Amino acid sequence: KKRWYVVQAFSGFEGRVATSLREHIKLHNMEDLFGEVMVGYVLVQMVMNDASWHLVRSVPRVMGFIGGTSDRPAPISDKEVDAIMNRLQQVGDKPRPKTLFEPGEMVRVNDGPFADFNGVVEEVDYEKSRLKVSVSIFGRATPVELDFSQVEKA
Amino acid sequence: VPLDGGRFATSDLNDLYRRVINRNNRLKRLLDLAAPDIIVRNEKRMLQEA
Amino acid sequence: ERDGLFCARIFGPVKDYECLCGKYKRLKHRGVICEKCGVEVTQTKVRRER
Amino acid sequence: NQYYGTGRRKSSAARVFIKPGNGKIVINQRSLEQYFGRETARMVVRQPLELVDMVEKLDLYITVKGGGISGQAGAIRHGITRALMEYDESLRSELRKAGFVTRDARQVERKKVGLRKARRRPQFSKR
Amino acid sequence: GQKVHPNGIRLGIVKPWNSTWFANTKEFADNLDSDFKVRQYLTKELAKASVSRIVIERPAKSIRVTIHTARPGIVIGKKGEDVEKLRKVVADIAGVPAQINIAEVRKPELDAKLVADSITSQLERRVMFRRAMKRAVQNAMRLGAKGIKVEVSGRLGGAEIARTEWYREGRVPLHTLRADIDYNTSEAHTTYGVIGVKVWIFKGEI
Amino acid sequence: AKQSMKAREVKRVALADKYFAKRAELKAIISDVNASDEDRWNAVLKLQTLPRDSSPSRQRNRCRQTGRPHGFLRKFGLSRIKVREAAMRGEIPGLKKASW
Amino acid sequence: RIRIRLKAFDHRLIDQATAEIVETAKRTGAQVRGPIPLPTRKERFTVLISPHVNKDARDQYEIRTHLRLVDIVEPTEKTVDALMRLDLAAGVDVQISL
RNA sequence: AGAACCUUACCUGGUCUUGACAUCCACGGAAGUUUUCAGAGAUGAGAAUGUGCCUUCGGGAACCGUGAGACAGGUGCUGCAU
Repeated sequence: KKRWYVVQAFSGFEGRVATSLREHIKLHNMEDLFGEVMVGYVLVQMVMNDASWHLVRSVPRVMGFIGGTSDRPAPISDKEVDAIMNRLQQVGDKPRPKTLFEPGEMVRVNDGPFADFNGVVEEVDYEKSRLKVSVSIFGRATPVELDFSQVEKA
Repeated sequence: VPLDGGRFATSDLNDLYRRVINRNNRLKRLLDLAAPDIIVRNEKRMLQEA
Repeated sequence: ERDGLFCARIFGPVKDYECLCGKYKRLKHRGVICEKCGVEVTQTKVRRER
Repeated sequence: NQYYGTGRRKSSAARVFIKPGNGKIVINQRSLEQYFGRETARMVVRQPLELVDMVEKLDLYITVKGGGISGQAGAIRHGITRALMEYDESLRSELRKAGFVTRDARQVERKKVGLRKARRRPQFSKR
Repeated sequence: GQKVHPNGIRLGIVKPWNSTWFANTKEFADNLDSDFKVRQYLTKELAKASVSRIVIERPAKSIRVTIHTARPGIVIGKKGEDVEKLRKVVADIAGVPAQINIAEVRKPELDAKLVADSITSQLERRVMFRRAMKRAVQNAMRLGAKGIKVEVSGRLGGAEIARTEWYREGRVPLHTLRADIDYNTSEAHTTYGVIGVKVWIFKGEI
Repeated sequence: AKQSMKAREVKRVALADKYFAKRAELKAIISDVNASDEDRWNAVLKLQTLPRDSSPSRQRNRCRQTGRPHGFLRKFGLSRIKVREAAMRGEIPGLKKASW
Repeated sequence: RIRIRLKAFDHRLIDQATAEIVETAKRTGAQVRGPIPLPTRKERFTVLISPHVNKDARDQYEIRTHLRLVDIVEPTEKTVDALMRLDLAAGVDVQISL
C-alpha cells in the first residue's frame, strides 16, 4: 500500500522537478516504491523507507518533505488538496475560456466610467466573453457589457 | 526613485512588504478553496517568518 | 497600481491637487473622489504621513 | 432615366419603376403571367396602358408587397398612373377623365362594440 | 350617468396625468397599488390640511410625491418638520427613499377639489344646502372664474325622497375639449345618508 | 368584499411561496422519464401529503383593491370597475379614452 | 457603437428628451448616428363599465408606449459617462446595450 | 374577460368561538426551520432545532401563541332611504 506525501520544490521549476523525479525512479529502479507524481508543491504516491526518502531528497531542486518531523515525515491530510488542484485547473479556464457566466448574480465594476459601482448580470455571454450587467447610474441601472476581469464577482 | 539609467532602484522595505503581501494572498487562497493541514502550516509558517 | 503597495484611494494623489489624470486641474473642488480610478485629492507630502 | 409612382390600394404597397425599353412586366421577381396573369381580371395591370401608350415601349419593374390579390392588382394600377410623371398632364388629363388617379381610399371598417361585423347587429327580438 | 368624465376625456389634450412614470408589464401592478397606498394614506391624515392633488413621479427606484394644498404652513409644521414625519411612512409602503415636494394654491376657491370640501365639510354641520352651494357659486365668480357648476344630490334637507339640485353661472362647455375644466367629486356622510357633490369649474377657453 | 375571503387569498400566496417553486421539483423531473419505479411512484404519493393549498391553481387573482374575483385585469391588478374610475382620474399613466 | 433604446408614454416628451441626449453627446463625442423612431406598442383594454348587466356599453382604452433609438457612434470614455451616468427626464425609460 | 377542488355566496357532514381579517391589554416564547403519528380534512398530539435585533437588559417590538373586555365579521334585508 502506497500513501501520499508532499514535496517542496523551487517554485517555478516544478514540471522539471517532476520529470527529474520520474527519471531518478527509473534510474535507481525502485519501481515498486513509487506510484505517481501529481502537479510549488509536488504530490508523490510513495512508501516510506529511508532509501526512498534519500532518493526523493537527492532529486535536484527539491528542498524536502513537509510534515510533523524530519525523521518520519507525514503522509497527507488531503483536507482541500482536491480543491487546490481544482483551482489550479479552473484558473486555466477562468483565464483562457474566461466564460462570462452570471444571472441575477450581483457583480462589481472597477473599470471604465462605471468604475466603483455594483450591479447584477441579467444576461451572460461565455462565447463572447461578456457579462450583461446594469449599473444604477442616477438610480437607473444602466445595463452595460463588462468583461470578467472588468468586473468582480460579488 | 530611479537611477541615472532609468531602472528603479527599489528600497528593501518594498521587498519585505511585497513578500508579506504575496504570502498573505496565498494564505487567503489557502482558506477559500484551501488545502490540507501540512500545506497551511507551511503557509502560515512562511507568513510568520516573512 | 490600482490597489497595491503604492495605491491611490488608500493613500493619496501623486501630484498636488490633481485627483487622477482627467479630473480637477485647477483649485476649486479639492476632495471629490473621481470614478476613473479611486483617489484622494490632497498635496504632495500628504502620503508621507498616511 | 428612371421614374416612379407608388400606389397604395387596400393596405397593399406597390413600387412601380417605369423605364423605356422592353415590354415585359416583372412583379416581385415573377413575371405577370405567372403571378396572377391567369387570375381574376388582371386587366387593371394594363388598364392605363391600353388607354394611352398602346405601344407599351416601356418595361415595368413592379415590386408590390402587402395585402390581398385584387388590392395588389389595384395598387399596381395606382402606381403606374402616378408613374407617368415625365409623361405628365398633357396625357395625365385623360387619365383623370377615366378616374384612374385616386387612391380609392376605402379601408375596411373597425368592428364596433356590441355589434358583430361593424354594421351587422346581432338579431334582437321584440319578446 | 350619461355624461363622460371631463378630466378623463382630456388627459392627452389639456390636463396632465396625476401620476406620470413609466413601468413595463412586470412592475406595472405593484407600482400602481403602492401608488394607491400613498394617496389613501395622505388624505387619511391631511383632512385638516385642505389638500387638492398628489402628483407622483418615479425617477429610477425613487418616489417623489408632490402635494398641492392651500395650507402649506400646516403640513410642514415648523421648518419642514412634519414633512419628514410623512416621509417615514411613505418610505415604508413604497420601500424606496422618498423626496416630498409641495406647491401651494393661493386660490382655493378656484379648483374643484377644495370647493367640494368647502361644501362637503359644512353639510354635516347642519347648514342648509342651498346656502353652502350658492356661496360657492358667488365665491368663484367673484374671484374671476369664467364658469362654475356645482350639483348636490341625495337625502339633503333630511328628506326621504332624494333630489338633485344644481346651480351654475357663466359658461361651462363640457363638449368643447379645449377647455381646462377642473372637475372633482366628494361625498358627505350625514345622519340620514351620503350626499354627493359634483363641481365643475371652467377656467379658460384654451 | 367578504374580508375572510380576502384573508383566504393571502394565506394561499404564502404557501405557494414556501412549498412550491421549491417543491414543484417533485413533479418536475421526478414525474419524468428516469428510474420510473416506486421511486417515481413514491413521489406521486409524496405530493399529496403536502397541503391541499400551496399549489398555484388554488389562487384566484382577486382585485388588489376590492377583491372582486371576476373581471380581473392582469396588467394592472384591479377589477374592471376600479381601473375605470382610476383612469379617468389620472391614477394610471399613459392611458386615455382612445379611438382608432 | 452603443445602442441607446429609450421608452416613454408621451410622444411630446420622448421626442423632446431625445434632443438633449444627443446635445449632451455631440457636444463631446461629436458623432451620433441619428434619431431613429421605432413602431409603437399600443396595448388595448376594452372592458365593461357598468357594475351589472348592460354588456353593450364598453369604453375603449389604449396605452401607447413609444421607442426611440439614436445609437451613438463614438465609444470614447468622455461620451460614455455623458450618457450612462447622465440620464434625465423622470418617467422616461432609457436602457443601453453597448 | 372563463364554475374539476379553488372560485363559491348553495347542500350534507365534521368543527371553533374575542374569532380567519384590525387596533388595544396582561403573560410566556426570537421569529423561523426539520420531521412523526392519529385524522376524510379542518385539526390534535408532539418530537427535534434555531435562539437574531437595540439595550434602562426589572429592556422593549419585527414575530408566534393563551386569557381580557371593547369590538371585529355579514355576498343578511330594504335600489321604493341613498
